[PDB]
Amino acid sequence: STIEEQAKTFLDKFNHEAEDLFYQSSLASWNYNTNITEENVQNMNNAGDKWSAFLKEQSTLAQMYPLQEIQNLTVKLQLQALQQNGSSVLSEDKSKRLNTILNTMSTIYSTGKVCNPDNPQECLLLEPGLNEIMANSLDYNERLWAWESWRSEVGKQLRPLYEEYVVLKNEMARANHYEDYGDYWRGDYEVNGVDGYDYSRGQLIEDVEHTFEEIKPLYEHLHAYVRAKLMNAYPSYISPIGCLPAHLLGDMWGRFWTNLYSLTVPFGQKPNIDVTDAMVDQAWDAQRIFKEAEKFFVSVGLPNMTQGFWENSMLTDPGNVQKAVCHPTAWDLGKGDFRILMCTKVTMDDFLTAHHEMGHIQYDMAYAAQPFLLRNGANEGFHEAVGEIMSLSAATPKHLKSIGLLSPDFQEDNETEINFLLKQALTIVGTLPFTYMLEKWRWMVFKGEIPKDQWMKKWWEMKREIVGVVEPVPHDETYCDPASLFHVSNDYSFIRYYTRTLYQFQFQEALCQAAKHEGPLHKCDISNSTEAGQKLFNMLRLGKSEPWTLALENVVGAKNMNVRPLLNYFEPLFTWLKDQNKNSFVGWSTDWSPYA
Amino acid sequence: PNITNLCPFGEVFNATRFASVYAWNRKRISNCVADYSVLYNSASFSTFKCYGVSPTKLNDLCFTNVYADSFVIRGDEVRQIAPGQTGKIADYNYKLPDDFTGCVIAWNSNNLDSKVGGNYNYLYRLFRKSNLKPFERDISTEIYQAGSTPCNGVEGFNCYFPLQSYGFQPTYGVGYQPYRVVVLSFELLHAPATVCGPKKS
Ligand SMILES: *[C@@H]1O[C@H](CO)[C@@H](O)[C@H](O)[C@H]1NC(C)=O
Ligand SMILES: *[C@@H]1O[C@H](CO)[C@@H](O)[C@H](O)[C@H]1NC(C)=O
Ligand SMILES: *[C@@H]1O[C@H](CO)[C@@H](O)[C@H](O)[C@H]1NC(C)=O
Ligand SMILES: *[C@@H]1O[C@H](CO)[C@@H](O)[C@H](O)[C@H]1NC(C)=O
Ligand SMILES: *[C@@H]1O[C@H](CO)[C@@H](O)[C@H](O)[C@H]1NC(C)=O
Ligand SMILES: *[C@@H]1O[C@H](CO)[C@@H](O)[C@H](O)[C@H]1NC(C)=O
Ligand SMILES: *[C@@H]1O[C@H](CO)[C@@H](O)[C@H](O)[C@H]1NC(C)=O
Repeated sequence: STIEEQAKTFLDKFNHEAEDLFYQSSLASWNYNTNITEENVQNMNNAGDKWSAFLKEQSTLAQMYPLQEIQNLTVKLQLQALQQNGSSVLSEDKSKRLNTILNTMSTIYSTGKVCNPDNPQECLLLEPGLNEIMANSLDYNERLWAWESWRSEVGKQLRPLYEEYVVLKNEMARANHYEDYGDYWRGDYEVNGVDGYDYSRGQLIEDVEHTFEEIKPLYEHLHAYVRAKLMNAYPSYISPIGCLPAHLLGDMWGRFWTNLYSLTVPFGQKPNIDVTDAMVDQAWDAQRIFKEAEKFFVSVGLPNMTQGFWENSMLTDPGNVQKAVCHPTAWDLGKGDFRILMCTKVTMDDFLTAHHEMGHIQYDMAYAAQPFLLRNGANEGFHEAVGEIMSLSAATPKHLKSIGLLSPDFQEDNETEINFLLKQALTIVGTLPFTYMLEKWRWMVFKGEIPKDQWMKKWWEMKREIVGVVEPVPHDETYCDPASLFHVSNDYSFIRYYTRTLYQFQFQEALCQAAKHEGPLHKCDISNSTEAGQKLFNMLRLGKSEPWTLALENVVGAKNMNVRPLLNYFEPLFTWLKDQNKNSFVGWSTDWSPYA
Repeated sequence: PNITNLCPFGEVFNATRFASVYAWNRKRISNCVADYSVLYNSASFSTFKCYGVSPTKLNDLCFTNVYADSFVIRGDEVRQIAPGQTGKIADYNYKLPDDFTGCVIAWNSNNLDSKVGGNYNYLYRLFRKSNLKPFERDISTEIYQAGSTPCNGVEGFNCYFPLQSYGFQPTYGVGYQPYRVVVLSFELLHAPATVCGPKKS
């Protein structure tokens, strides 16, 4: 009869047939990931093509129902999600060119092999070995060689490709009634139609700048401390007044600073909280790791894992004969099938990763009651944030003492808290200016603020201004230095990490206030608290049915992303860094004072 | 006296194949001895919810006829086989009256009714113009008209085929795994009651 009833019946038919097609596709992808064989690749490709063609046909059918004659919010949300053209609005020649460009960038990044001139008999690919060289070497010219050679080869290959990519994506986005591709990416956080809880695409940039302005003093103090320690490590290269050299940050691009913990440790003489030896002494299997994670989730009141999870997940490396992807991934296959694919070792990192991925699984299980097209996070930030909060809670010394992995007579003094907080800052605080600068640069490129002949002059200028990192030697426009990273070269949004980082500490403060923790925020554990689990599960059960602002109201009581919980988390470290930076100079100069 | 001629519960519970919920099988059970303690004391049933009568007095009371309806549904849809419930199964597939006397027996059948490729031999009605009356069977395969336009027998836009297949797989969750449901309906009519319980010696 009415348009709304027609859309509801169409959505029922879509949900039922999409769930089965998505299951078949997901199972084919799982069979490829646990068994890398050519027939599995072919089956995966066939299932993916069927799924994509089905989504195209259903979107084409879905557009015939006008949005403004539907009043139910959930039905309108599913219809809005389905009615996106994607690349379908673009012409077939340009769509094929865009798909070819994306595939060839994926092959260039994945199969990019670079080695030293005059010694070309064997070469090293980035994923197998360049990571170890960037993370462990202490030689200035070796790291300079690796960094410049990889940006030379990858950037000189990817620069025309990226120039075509920006134009094609902008054409698709303006064909889809967006200002640019940056607006298309910012449309994930767009909330329309809810009174008071509306969020605009243009508000995201303003909120990111407003939060980063409060991030900036903590990052400046951390940068000054890291600069002083790197000056100790490398005596003459680093200037007291200038930016950090780009190739010395411990990773290939500067994404994380977590590989500088050895060089920049405050109290090396004091012990670490490493629990690897304790699990080795007690013979902890990977099954025991996941059972302890399940015990953590049942302690807070969340549902326990299904029988199908224990039967169908691969929690151990299969063997030499069978090949599998080593990356830890939680799979929501559909229809109540939840699995974890992780090559779990007996390490602290794998144990924390197990907590993180089981948090992903709990988030996936919670919105199983929702319709198929609403089975996602409210935004891209929440899905990662709910795993990161479990990673935060499990890493605490209280959790380790509670589960028996740490000695009950372990002395928790201020120095261990300072060095642990510094490690967490190098992982968490250090990625924030890089993430913000990268997303702001991509937004300005898509918006047309930066012309193609001035991309790199602005980019290094942005990096000196925001990240406080200087280029080793100047680069002209023949280089494509941003696209050497995985996310930008393969068409992925990058603001999810910034939003995830802020949502992580907002959720942590909300659950710790719920759990009646009476100390520092980093000393807080959310186990044994039913009310904290209930407050989490209220947001978890919604999925994408409700706006992310309303979900954030459900957890923290705020309608917007906030920066104060992060600053509260690192407040002991902030005072310690302010004490340690009395002699040194906080802040950097954008001039070429260290090296250029 | 010595009792023989038991009611055929082997051909209902232990059937090699069950019907779809849209075309649920109804077997009228008459003129035999119904031993209900065999069913109640079995550990193989997940749901044995009796409405309107208690299991303890089943082996004593006597009824004129017993209606055994058999079908397969999902795990999450077992709750809808009850008086007063709402859902796809209750509205469009199998409707129970509010004044229902009988028992709903359900058990997991992932072992038999699920294959690795997907078992699509079980169908359920997804759309109907109106809700079903109690104990009604709809086996019509006419195209559902959701819009003003005539369907003309072809599944196009706003016109959908009402019967949709379940895709049972052995790796599914417990809420999506196949459950075989047998509903026993007990009525007393003015005719001489012949389905009586076993008499102790
Ligand atoms: C992985 O693929 C090989 C190739 O045929 C197959 O023999 C093997 O059974 C597969 N592994 C599993 C666990 O099914
Ligand atoms: C929207 O539709 C759903 C069914 O998909 C229904 O359960 C819900 O109550 C509706 N909401 C409103 C406000 O009508
Ligand atoms: C998708 O593309 C078609 C083709 O031009 C257009 O008519 C339709 O409005 C587009 N959908 C949206 C939501 O813009
Ligand atoms: C999960 O919890 C329920 C209720 O406590 C229990 O019956 C079930 O056996 C548990 N699942 C597993 C796999 O232990
Ligand atoms: C730890 O506490 C002691 C006792 O007040 C103090 O002397 C020391 O400076 C503190 N160290 C740090 C790193 O805060
Ligand atoms: C949480 O509950 C479990 C079960 O009683 C207990 O073993 C554990 O010690 C508790 N956690 C804390 C921090 O007391
Ligand atoms: C049905 O099968 C089960 C399992 O083998 C068996 O124990 C039972 O006796 C059979 N018959 C009935 C009426 O349940």
